[PDB]
Amino acid sequence: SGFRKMAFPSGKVEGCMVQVTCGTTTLNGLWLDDVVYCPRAVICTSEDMLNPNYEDLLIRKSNHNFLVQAGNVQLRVIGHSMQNCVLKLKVDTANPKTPKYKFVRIQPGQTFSVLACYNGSPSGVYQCAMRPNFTIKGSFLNGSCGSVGFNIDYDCVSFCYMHHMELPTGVHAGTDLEGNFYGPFVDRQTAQAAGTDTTITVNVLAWLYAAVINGDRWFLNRFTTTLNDFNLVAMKYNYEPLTQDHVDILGPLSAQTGIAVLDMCASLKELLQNGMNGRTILGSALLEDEFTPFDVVRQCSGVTFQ
Amino acid sequence: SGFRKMAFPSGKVEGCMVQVTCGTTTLNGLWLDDVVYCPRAVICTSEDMLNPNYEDLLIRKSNHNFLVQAGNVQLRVIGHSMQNCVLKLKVDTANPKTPKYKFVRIQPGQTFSVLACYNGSPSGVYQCAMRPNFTIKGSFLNGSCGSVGFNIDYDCVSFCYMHHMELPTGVHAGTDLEGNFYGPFVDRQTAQAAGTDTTITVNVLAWLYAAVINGDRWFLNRFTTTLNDFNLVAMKYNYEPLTQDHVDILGPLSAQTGIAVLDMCASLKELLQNGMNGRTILGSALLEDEFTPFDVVRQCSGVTFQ
Amino acid sequence: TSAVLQSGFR
Amino acid sequence: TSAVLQSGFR
Repeated sequence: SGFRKMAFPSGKVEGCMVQVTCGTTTLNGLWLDDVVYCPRAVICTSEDMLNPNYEDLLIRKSNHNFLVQAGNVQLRVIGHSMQNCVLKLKVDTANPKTPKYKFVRIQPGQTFSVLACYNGSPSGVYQCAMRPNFTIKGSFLNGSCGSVGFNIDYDCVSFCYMHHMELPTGVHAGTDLEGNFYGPFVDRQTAQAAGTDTTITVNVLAWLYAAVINGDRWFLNRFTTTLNDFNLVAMKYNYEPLTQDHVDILGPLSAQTGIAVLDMCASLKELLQNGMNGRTILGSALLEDEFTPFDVVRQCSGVTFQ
Repeated sequence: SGFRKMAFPSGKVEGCMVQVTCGTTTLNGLWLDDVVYCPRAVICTSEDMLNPNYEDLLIRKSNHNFLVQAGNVQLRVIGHSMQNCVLKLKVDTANPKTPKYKFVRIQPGQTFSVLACYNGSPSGVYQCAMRPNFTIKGSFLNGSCGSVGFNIDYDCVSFCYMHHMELPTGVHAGTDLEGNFYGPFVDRQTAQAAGTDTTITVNVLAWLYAAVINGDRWFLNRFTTTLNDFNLVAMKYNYEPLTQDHVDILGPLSAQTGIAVLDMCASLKELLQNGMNGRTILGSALLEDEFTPFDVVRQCSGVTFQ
Repeated sequence: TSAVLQSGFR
Repeated sequence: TSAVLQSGFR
């Protein structure tokens, strides 16, 4: 029993974190095989950051202008190239701790674990979701740039996020591991703002199913709803439209609990209209939307507390 | 910016997790140097669990009655002994991944990271607090017994919790790494219940300071309070009494924000009396009490967003 | 109900 | 305000 914001064990990623320094600018890199991946922002100084031309800044660099440190060992850079907003630094040593890995670009509403890192040293791990507006509500300070987000499946680390910047609202923006930003953001210190965000409806429903699995049914009701009638209510509360694909993805959780997906939607509609009445669900007074249906199946018992 | 339930990087602990099997009963062990630590509940079968005599059950066992597996390598047990409610299994191989470590018995209200494990395989990491009633609100299924809780400081892992059981309220009970339970619980499947719990006041105050550090002041007021006048309000809301030691521990956070400790108590008193008025603090609609003052300093900027 | 020792089966 | 590239100083 119980239900926590649960991150993946971070050890396979900790073994890949290095420090990349160009001049006085330092950040984190990801050392996989003989390549170190880091944000291209490492080649800027404070006077370059409002509108850097990275192609022009990079051609002025040599391999020996990049200092890469893994713990206390220094890694020699023998080649470099820019791909989108990441640098790929070829080093003379393959990382012996390289896990089985993939690079994945996730959809909004998906979750991942973040290994917050400073000066190449992991400091903490927490769970995040990619918001519908393609920001994440992380916890990052200066020096965190290059920290990575990931999921793990059968000892394969799927890297999906590399951290770059903080927006004026205190939320965070970054790239996939090929250097493509999530959302419309660019890696320069300009007026940028996260677009209006919405609540991840399919995740809220998955979390309601988790509450039922763990033994709580107070929020259910005897009603049902059509998918269209639900979305007209969801839209007025700034919830994402629920699609038939979302309904199918909630299939396994609906089967385990005996609660039809559209019946849980009727429960959610009532929670949105009535509030919680000073009650909690899985220890939260708000509707939680950063657990995917996969996250619930991974953590919850396969046996419902009936 | 941002503020998350942040666990310690788990890699140093992942390298220590093994599987311990006695007959048909299996659970997790902690492999440090040439010793494997696990709950003594591993030597019981379903017919023994209501009132086992562990001393009588253990003398009927030989070293070869214990099967220890680290990944796929089998470790040979060359000695065994019981200490309180843990078994110490001497194995023929010292763990080459043994981190620098300590065993610590924590006070209630302290936090730690939990590496949830099944069949010796880490499955997830999350942050917990030791409740004032000496339970933890973990997330554990059958097979999790032997999972450990820990803190890390300068590459030293301080193990403070080994998981044993789930109480009828769905909260969890376990031991320090010497096998002494936290709270009045015993490792047998009997009528046991967590005592009445309270809210960790010093942690709520630390979290209010974190909210100020990150730029939010809406909940402050112009009042102050005496320590005694605060506790008379705190007691009626089931909050722990705040002591002068707690006031001193909040010293650094009070200095960084310029908010006297007793002034934040007056803010908390008003929040308890008035509620939140449909507002949130650091993304929560409830007062959060599972961040220590140390947790806040470790995660937050040293520079207040003024 | 009773406390549950959360050992596994094998 | 402006976005902030959260690199470190050394």
